[PDB]
Amino acid sequence: PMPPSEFLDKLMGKVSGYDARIRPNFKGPPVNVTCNIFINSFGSIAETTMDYRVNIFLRQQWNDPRLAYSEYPDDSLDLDPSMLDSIWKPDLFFANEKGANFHEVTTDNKLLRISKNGNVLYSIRITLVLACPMDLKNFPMDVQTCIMQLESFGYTMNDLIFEWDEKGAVQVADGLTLPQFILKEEKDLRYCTKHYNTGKFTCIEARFHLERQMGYYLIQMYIPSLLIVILSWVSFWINMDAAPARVGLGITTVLTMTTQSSGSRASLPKVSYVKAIDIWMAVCLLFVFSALLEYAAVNFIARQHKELLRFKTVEEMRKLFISRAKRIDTVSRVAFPLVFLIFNIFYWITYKIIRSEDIHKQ
Amino acid sequence: PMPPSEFLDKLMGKVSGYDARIRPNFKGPPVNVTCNIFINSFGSIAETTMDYRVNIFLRQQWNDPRLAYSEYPDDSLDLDPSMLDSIWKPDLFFANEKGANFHEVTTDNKLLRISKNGNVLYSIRITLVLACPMDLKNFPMDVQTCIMQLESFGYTMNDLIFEWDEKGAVQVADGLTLPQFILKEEKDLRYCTKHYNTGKFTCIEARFHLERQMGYYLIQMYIPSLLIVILSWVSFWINMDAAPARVGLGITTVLTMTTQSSGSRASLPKVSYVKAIDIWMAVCLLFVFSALLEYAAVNFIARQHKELLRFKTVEEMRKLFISRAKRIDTVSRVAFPLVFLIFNIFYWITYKIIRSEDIHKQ
Amino acid sequence: PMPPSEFLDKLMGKVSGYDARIRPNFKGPPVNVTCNIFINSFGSIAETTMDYRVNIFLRQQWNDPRLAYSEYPDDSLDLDPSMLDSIWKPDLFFANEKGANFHEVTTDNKLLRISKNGNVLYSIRITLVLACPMDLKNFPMDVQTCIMQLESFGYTMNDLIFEWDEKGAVQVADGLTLPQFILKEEKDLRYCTKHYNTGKFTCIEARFHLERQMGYYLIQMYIPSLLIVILSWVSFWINMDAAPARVGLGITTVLTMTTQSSGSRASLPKVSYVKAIDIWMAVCLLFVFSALLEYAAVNFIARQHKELLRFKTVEEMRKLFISRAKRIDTVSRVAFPLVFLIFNIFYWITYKIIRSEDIHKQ
Amino acid sequence: PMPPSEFLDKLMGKVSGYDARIRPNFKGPPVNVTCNIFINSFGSIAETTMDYRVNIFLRQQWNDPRLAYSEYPDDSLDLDPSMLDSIWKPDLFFANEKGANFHEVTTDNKLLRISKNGNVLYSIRITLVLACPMDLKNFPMDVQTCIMQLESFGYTMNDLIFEWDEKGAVQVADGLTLPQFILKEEKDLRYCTKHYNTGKFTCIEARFHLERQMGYYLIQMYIPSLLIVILSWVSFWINMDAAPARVGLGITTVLTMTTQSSGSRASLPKVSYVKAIDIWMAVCLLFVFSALLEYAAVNFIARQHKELLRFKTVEEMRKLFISRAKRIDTVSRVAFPLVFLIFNIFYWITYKIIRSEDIHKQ
Amino acid sequence: PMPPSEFLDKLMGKVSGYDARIRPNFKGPPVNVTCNIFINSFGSIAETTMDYRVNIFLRQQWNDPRLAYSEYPDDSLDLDPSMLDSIWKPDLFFANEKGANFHEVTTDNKLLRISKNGNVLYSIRITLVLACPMDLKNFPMDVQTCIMQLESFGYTMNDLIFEWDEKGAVQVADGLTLPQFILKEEKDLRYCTKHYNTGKFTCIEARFHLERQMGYYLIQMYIPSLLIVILSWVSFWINMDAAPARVGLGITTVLTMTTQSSGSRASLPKVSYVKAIDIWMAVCLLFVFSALLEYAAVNFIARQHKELLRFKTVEEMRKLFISRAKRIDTVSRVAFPLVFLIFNIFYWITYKIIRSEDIHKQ
Ligand SMILES: *[C@@H]1O[C@H](CO)[C@@H](O[C@@H]2O[C@H](CO)[C@@H](O)[C@H](O)[C@H]2NC(C)=O)[C@H](O)[C@H]1NC(C)=O
Ligand SMILES: *[C@@H]1O[C@H](CO)[C@@H](O[C@@H]2O[C@H](CO)[C@@H](O)[C@H](O)[C@H]2NC(C)=O)[C@H](O)[C@H]1NC(C)=O
Ligand SMILES: *[C@@H]1O[C@H](CO)[C@@H](O[C@@H]2O[C@H](CO)[C@@H](O)[C@H](O)[C@H]2NC(C)=O)[C@H](O)[C@H]1NC(C)=O
Ligand SMILES: *[C@@H]1O[C@H](CO)[C@@H](O[C@@H]2O[C@H](CO)[C@@H](O)[C@H](O)[C@H]2NC(C)=O)[C@H](O)[C@H]1NC(C)=O
Ligand SMILES: *[C@@H]1O[C@H](CO)[C@@H](O[C@@H]2O[C@H](CO)[C@@H](O)[C@H](O)[C@H]2NC(C)=O)[C@H](O)[C@H]1NC(C)=O
Repeated sequence: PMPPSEFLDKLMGKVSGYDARIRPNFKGPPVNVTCNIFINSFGSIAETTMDYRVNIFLRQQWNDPRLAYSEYPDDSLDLDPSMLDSIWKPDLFFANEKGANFHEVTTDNKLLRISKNGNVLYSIRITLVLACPMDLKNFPMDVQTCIMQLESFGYTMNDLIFEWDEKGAVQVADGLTLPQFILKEEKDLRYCTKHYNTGKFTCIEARFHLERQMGYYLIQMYIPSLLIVILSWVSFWINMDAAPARVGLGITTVLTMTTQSSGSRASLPKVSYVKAIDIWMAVCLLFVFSALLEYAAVNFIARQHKELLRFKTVEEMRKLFISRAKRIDTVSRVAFPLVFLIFNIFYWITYKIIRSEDIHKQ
Repeated sequence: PMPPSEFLDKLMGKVSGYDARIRPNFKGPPVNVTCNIFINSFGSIAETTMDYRVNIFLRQQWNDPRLAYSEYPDDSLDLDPSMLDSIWKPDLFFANEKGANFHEVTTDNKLLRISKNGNVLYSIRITLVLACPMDLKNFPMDVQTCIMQLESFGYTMNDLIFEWDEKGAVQVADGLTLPQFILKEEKDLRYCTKHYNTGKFTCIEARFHLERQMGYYLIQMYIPSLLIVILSWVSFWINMDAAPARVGLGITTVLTMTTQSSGSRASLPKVSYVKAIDIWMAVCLLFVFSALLEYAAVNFIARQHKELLRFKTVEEMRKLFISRAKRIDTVSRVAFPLVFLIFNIFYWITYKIIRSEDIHKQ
Repeated sequence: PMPPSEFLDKLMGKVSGYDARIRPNFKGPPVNVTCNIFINSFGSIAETTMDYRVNIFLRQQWNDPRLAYSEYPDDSLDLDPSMLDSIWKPDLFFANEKGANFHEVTTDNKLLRISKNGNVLYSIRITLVLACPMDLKNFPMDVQTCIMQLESFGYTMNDLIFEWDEKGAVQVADGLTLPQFILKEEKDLRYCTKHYNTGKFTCIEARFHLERQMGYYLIQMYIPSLLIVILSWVSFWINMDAAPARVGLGITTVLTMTTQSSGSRASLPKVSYVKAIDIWMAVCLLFVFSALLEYAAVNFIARQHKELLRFKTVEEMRKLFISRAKRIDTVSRVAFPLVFLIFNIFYWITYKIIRSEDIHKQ
Repeated sequence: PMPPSEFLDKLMGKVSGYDARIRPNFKGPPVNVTCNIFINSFGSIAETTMDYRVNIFLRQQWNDPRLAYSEYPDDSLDLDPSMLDSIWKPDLFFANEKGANFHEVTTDNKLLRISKNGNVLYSIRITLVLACPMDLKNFPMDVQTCIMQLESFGYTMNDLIFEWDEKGAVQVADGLTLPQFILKEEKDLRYCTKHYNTGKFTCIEARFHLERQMGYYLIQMYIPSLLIVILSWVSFWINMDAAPARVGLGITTVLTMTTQSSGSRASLPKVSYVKAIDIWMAVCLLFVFSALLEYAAVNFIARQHKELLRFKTVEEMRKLFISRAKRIDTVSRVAFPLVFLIFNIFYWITYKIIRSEDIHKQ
Repeated sequence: PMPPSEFLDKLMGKVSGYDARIRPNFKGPPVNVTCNIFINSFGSIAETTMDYRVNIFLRQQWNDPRLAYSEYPDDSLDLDPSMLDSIWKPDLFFANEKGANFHEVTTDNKLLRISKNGNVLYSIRITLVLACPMDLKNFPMDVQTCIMQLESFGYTMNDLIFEWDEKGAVQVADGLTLPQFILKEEKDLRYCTKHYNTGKFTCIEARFHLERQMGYYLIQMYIPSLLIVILSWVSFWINMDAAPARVGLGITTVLTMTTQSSGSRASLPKVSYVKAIDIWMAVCLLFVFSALLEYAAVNFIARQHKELLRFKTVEEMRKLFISRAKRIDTVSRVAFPLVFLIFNIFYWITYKIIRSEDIHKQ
């Protein structure tokens, strides 16, 4: 029969047994809370500053022994988002966050709900930037583990405990469509206990798995580099007396490999250690290097063959140097695809096992 | 006969039946509102963080049963934009927004208008960044659907309903001139009902259609790549004994295709899956690959023809290998334009149908 | 004989006939104001988000019927920039602005001056980002019109009118030195009347003209492309039997044109429609395309000439095919500079007239 | 014997002859101030938005006729940085600044010190972005003058005067290490008098000199371009009958000059007028253009020599065309280094004098 | 038996001997503090604006002679992070910081703890951007020293002293994974005394060592440039009469060196002085320059050999010019690897000693 605004200001009023900066059931057992996270948006995964940015709906539920009506018909009251300083809220902060802020749309995006027995539901909508460290030892086949973890600030484990929800603790809205990665539905929820000098502190931690697509990285920087290795292998099927043809093919294949590598370096992320891409670019450059050194090793012999033709022993080394040159051009014609196939097997095997392993440790 | 500032402070005064944080006609039917959106500016459509940014004029109109004069000549009162906290405003927020803010020009860009019967008009001017997910499976021919949707924050469907306006709900100022897309005058306005555990929540949603121009993407990265495929086809019209001419044309056409592809990768947007552009760059590289492998398959036969001329059966395989080489150079001279025309037909058909389909589902 | 701070607080005091949120000479004729704009800095003209950023000194002058002394020696009073909320200020906002803010140097950059009769001078210093739409159909020869316009927010034309100053309304400080454009001293000042459902609203609008220099765009991407067209024309002066010389010149000229075009695409602004630069790059690529197709049309005839020399009628088509080839090499030697000169005349004429036209409409 | 906080609030108390918004010795001579600037950090010199950013320690010293103790042992009092609004401070602002802000570390970075006679020392620590216009007509050899100037806001020259300090007015902390320029120890301090309609306003102006290093710009884009001009000059020492050798050297030298120029354009700053770098790139491209046109002028004569050998007068023009060709190849072999050395002398002289001149005007 | 909030407001109450803006044990010995720094995150090391960004946990511990209970069971009290203005805090600021801010997660990230005797523990969590100057004279082998230092603001050394902690003053959380550098566990902690005109000011300074990995910089821009120098050395093993083969190898090796250098310039950081990378790119370009000038010096002699064969003295200079050419091709075949090996030894020695030296000075 009375408006609730004229009642909610008398529970936490001046003449009432309520202090705003005090724990519920003080000098007693610790008051635990139940958390829930609803991600609206996800992305801007940047490797230079090593972070990402989210929009979450953090919802907390805790019990409080006072603030009970037991004589009113309305079972749920709502507190005004201006005077949030009147109620007690548990000190929560994100451990690995860079920057965070509230939302400033036409209403203050806050919500407080007090039930009959004294249960409090507190749901906000915030956006924030979480730091995550990334390792790119195997870049176009990597998986990434991006975690979050939320602490207390000055309250011990015997004073305030955090708890994940039992059913649907972390929910993700449908249709996110990351530009680089693919998020997985693992969502494993763990615990940490911050052991300090003062005492143990509570922690809970969510953990997302991201897998990188290699579709674009296959069509571009892999198929052209493979095709130009096969194009460098064309010089094993051309006769030796056509000297500027095989030289012009060899050096231009090296030029094609360099402009293929250096033309793509602006698109790749920038780190100071080796990746999986530049090992492939190094071996692909070393093959077009070796297909020209094989030609220089052949042409030196055929040139000093012609120098001895200018000078049966005079012409026995003629047919000896011809059979020597053709046996080099045959054993290179057979050997050069085979060691590259052996390297490509050992490459794709040593990368599939390592990426598979990086998923099992979580 | 009295100034309105000395009257408007007595409607929502202390000794008056008004509470600021209470619903109109409380414990009754839900108070619906009528919304209107006027876009001033539109752009900064970024794909990396998957959002865009607007400047809107959000105008709301709702009825309120109290706050009526019925005895004053002025039919329209104006409230001061400083003390907006005195009146009740419906809690509205954008569901898929990243960040939002008001405008801070010489006056506070707010407006409140109270009519005779109690109708309230509330018009603000805000700027904000809406998240939209983009799919670029067919990049230079794509259409994009960019939506917005606006919710309540804590009020149920039986407590607060949203409604689009009947005539001219969403208006767009003239002369916007996006740098990438072209906006269409569809402006289809739909509804959503957020079904949660607590209850149904109201929603209305605007929906814009953007179509990407392919004028620049046709002149650049399509016409040069086609012309250099025709330039690679010149090597089917040159005689076989000119070996370094056709080799120097073939490898330099491959070099031209690689520097055409890798030179343009900084201008394209960055994703990890395949697009429509690099399928064309893959087939265009595979054609200049195959026009050199056809030459290596011809020159191997003409070289072992000359090797048997160094060694009628001795010269029957001479004319056999010549007719074999010329029949390969003829069937490649006829086949290579035809399968490329068949591929270009199947390409433009499989992209026109998919883009047309992406418009019908809206 | 008294300090003015102890007098200025009694004009707009509590017991005085002053209301802060009321119009001067209420229920009467509209109070007009006189505006003045002094630009300190100008630049950051960005095409991606389609805006620019200024630093202005907005100065307003209006009359007010009260607030007159008529008994004090000091003719000019100064109000403190903290308590600006005591006086009435006209609601002004920029219609096409993205974001705006004040200045927060050691003093609040505000100024209020009240004369004897009641004239008020109000001069602030603000910085703000105005949206402007740009059209780049003719990119390196374009002119741009960048306007600003300032409105009222909720006051009708019969309630508040805006007026430009008579002498020196818009002033520009000397030595601005834009990095891209050149500002002109046109400064044409117009009016708008915002016709809405509620009524007519006042507007005044400044309008700046910017002209883009083409000095860098002439030395780079025009002179090299022209010179390599003349370099492709060298292949009309070399004999036909030197086959790998003219082929190696032709394909490398095509390679030079592609690396000239794609090497410059990162420096150009990014739009989705055609510009004036890539039409020149398309015709310059089509010329080095046609100088190689002319060589393939010549070499096909001289090759089947040699094929008939392998096979007077046997040698009548010998001299017929030689006179046919030399007549093609002569008519291409004369035709290829002439149609390019005709195209370059029609190009520079169709661009000079369009740019000249874009200046006259203002 | 009393705490100073209980005394400093009674000098500027309510019942005391102090007004906060009033000039010292009102209706009298103007109160001058003494300024000092200590730069902590310097950099982010950006040419696109034409500004730079500093961190200064602005310190002011002025006299005030009241606020004297003459009966206390402590000669220096300190005011709390929260209630800075109690004291009078002179209105100072930077004329050519884009944006400015205070510092928000654990304490408010403010300082107030009141001596015995009434001298006030006011020292803050602020960071701010000053606009400077840059002219890049001679880019890799330019000097830049970057000034700052600080005004009053509404106080006339007969009301408030600014003054530089006598010894050490502008100090610079050691070890700044700009990434592009080198700062010089000139630090010339001048005056301005802002003549307006209202009256003269005071100004003082600091002025820094920055000199750009050309060490990187010499090793890269100068030495390779010079070396490839000498590489194009190799074609004057090769015999004429080796046609595809000299053609393949000539066009590839042109290709090397284009990929040297266009490969470096992303590193250069972006303006619309000419610089010193692209004049060198234009003349270096015109030399490799002229070394190929000299070859086409030679090969046309030697080809029509061979055409007349196909047709003593028949063979008198044989030796005439041979002596004509060798005299062209000799006079080009001697002329081409000499006019390039004359151009390189006139180039380095016309740039050294202009850069030297740009230092003397300051 | 009483709640601590009703006691903590009476220690620093109005009727109590506490002033907030006064030093503990005033007119006495200086109150020293003990500091501690815990870095959570580290990175965004940018060279253009010459700074980096951290997230620290600054913890201070000082004694205060008042504020003692000596009659309560709870030994540790906690102050509310809203009313931090009631207590005295020492004025601390970072000397070389660009910008700083607090954290605005659901609770104010502050902590105050008052022990029995009067010891105060004050622990905050802040993020801030420290300026550091970098020198890149030896870029891919450099070490960097990045310091921080924290001052007082207006308090003398005889009024406030800073002190590092004895055990674990600066701690670093595990698993940081910088994208460019590698942090070392040196953490040397020094002192500074700011000698000014007013007096000595206290300072303590932390100092981090960062070492740059050269793994990526070895695979890319070093191995390809070395391999193409060995590819340019192939032209010393090809006979002289194959003129367009060795010319086409030489100029294309120069083209490969230029597109290798200019293709990588976008990935390197931008400075105006020389580095270690472009000295290697200059010598690697000068080697492929000299391997073509050696060929022009050989081919000039063999061409004028053929010119004298067109004209025993007539043929004595034939064998003289042949033995002269082969002795040049032999002494270049032996000399060109040796002086490059001597240069590569003097290069790696002069860079290892300088980098080693830059570690010892700290
Ligand atoms: C949750 O909070 C409760 C107190 O509200 C913690 O204390 C438990 O209280 C129950 C009920 O009296 C006892 O049965 C348990 O023995 C108490 N716990 C301990 C450790 O003594 C409780 O620990 C908190 N955590 C959980 C997971 O329930
Ligand atoms: C709009 O608000 C009204 C109440 O102001 C809602 O209730 C309707 O009230 C009318 C008038 O009494 C009745 O005729 C309807 O039956 C009521 N609606 C229902 C669902 O019972 C109304 O629902 C709201 N919405 C619309 C679209 O009118
Ligand atoms: C400027 O404001 C005046 C009122 O202060 C407007 O009204 C004019 O008042 C004058 C003086 O009485 C009359 O002569 C005019 O007829 C009034 N105008 C109209 C339209 O009736 C005036 O309109 C405003 N504008 C201008 C340009 O003066
Ligand atoms: C500095 O301020 C003084 C007043 O405090 C200005 O006035 C001068 O006062 C002295 C002392 O009475 C006279 O000798 C001068 O003649 C006054 N100046 C003038 C222009 O009349 C003074 O002008 C200010 N400036 C300087 C540089 O001293
Ligand atoms: C730390 O603060 C103390 C005062 O609290 C400083 O003064 C010292 O006080 C002790 C105890 O009375 C004396 O033994 C010393 O002689 C005092 N120091 C001096 C310089 O006179 C003390 O200097 C501060 N610093 C350190 C390092 O202790």
